[PDB]
Amino acid sequence: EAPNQALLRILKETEFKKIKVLGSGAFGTVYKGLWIPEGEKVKIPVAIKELSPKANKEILDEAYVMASVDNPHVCRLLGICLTSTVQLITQLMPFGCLLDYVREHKDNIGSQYLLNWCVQIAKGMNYLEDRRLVHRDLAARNVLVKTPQHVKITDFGLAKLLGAEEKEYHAEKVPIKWMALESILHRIYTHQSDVWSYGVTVWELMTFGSKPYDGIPASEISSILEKGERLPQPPICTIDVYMIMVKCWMIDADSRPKFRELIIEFSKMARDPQRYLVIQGDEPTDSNFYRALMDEEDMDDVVDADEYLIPQ
Ligand SMILES: *CCC(=O)Nc1cc(Nc2ncc(C(=O)OC(C)C)c(-c3cn(C)c4ccccc34)n2)c(OC)cc1N(C)CCN(C)C
Repeated sequence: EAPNQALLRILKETEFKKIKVLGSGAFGTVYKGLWIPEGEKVKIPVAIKELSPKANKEILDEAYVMASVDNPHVCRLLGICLTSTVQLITQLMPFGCLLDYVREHKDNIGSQYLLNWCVQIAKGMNYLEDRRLVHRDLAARNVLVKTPQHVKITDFGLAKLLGAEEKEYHAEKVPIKWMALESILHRIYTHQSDVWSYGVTVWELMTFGSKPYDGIPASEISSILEKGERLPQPPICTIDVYMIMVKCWMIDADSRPKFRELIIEFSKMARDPQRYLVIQGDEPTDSNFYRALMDEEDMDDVVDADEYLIPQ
């Protein structure tokens, strides 16, 4: 489409420090860290990722994808550090992923927060659809929590930018339980295939972190969805909400709702949240807070990445 004039920033290894490991899985290792631009008098909480020539190619692909997106509900890239293994510096989300958050605070999450998260996730995905970007890994684990009122979409290791005349992406290890049926059978990925993963993501939030298709091997899932079986209706979900999930899981990809329409539907429900989610008993940004998770004492000059918009 248009020329991608995004600026790729290079960060010095001495400007930032690692603090603790947040996760060490197949992707690599994600660190909690602090970035201090030299001479800026600013401390920025960051997340650092590192995955050989093949490792440097994949993370530079992720840096290329993240540098092309800038949206309040999409994690922003801060830059890369050119070590032997090039590292990915992103904005740190202090409260973690939404999957662990709904499990830890299951008895304290109201209907207003669940519906608000659905609106924000759809806003981020609709922006990615505007950017011709297919995420291919939309899940509750990849929706991180900046604040309980603000979430962002993350993990672009599988994200693929589309050509202007490219309607679908043809793939050649994936999360089977979140993929659309056409993605499992024909390796076809589309913005409508992300709507399917969006439906599973909402199902994770409404079940407060239940594993979809729990106890079922991923090999048998292709035959389950093909027979017409879907995820069950969560107990707190009214039919208004569960109908939206079923629409995201329809066989016809074009029949599924668009992220633009999902923003509207969940926004209407957010006006009257107790009418669409039935939860019993439906009724923190400080300098001290950052001192704990960053394990630092002097946090007067802390600035979140959303408030740091600095050309180098
Ligand atoms: C769902 C598990 C999880 O997210 N764990 C987690 C995450 C975070 N916050 C955070 N912030 C930024 C990033 C990130 O974008 O990393 C870039 C790619 C460098 C991440 C993150 C992204 N991926 C792919 C991860 C994998 C494993 C771990 C983190 C990431 N995450 C925090 O903030 C403190 C904590 C946290 N866990 C450890 C919290 C444990 N809960 C049980 C409370």
